[PDB]
Amino acid sequence: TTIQQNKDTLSQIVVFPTGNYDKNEANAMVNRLANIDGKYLNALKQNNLKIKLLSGKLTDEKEYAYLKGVVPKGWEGTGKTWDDVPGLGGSTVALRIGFSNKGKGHDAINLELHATAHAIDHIVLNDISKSAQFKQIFAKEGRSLGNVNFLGVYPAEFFAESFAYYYLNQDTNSKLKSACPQTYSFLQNLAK
Amino acid sequence: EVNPPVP
Repeated sequence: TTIQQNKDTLSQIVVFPTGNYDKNEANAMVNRLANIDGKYLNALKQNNLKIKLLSGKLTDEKEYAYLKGVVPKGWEGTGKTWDDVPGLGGSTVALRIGFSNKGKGHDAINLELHATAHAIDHIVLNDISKSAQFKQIFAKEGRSLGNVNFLGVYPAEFFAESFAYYYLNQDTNSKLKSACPQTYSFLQNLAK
Repeated sequence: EVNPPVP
């Protein structure tokens, strides 16, 4: 099955932490990532993009120590810094095990899909969220998924959250189709 | 580049 293939592809991309961690939940996070279209996963593998699962704070990792005390873009006024943020995506991907669900230090529909969508946007699709095509779709529908002061202002964030809705499960996929039809069709064609 | 989740 395609999901099995995607899980095999992910076995070459996911990095598990050393020490004690929740192995069952880490597997659950991988299983949810396996719903992403294989074309994107294969491209992540080809670019040697690693999806790092973490048992501690992001900024405890050497490569993110420079973000200690830094307030993420769009997080102004939350009183939180990258030290408190459970996931990160872009040129890399890093995710705290156990914080997948909405409300676990974030309000994304799913942490690992949102973060990985950033890496797909930036690495695989050469920042398509900044393209003129997407900006026109973002201008119309970017305030239709809630969190309008964040998703409605940053097209890369609207892309990542829409991507997460599309691939998390059938319920969120349907919700995106109803709320953001042009975005839905855009993602549908993106995978062709 | 780095991007956070939804606050």
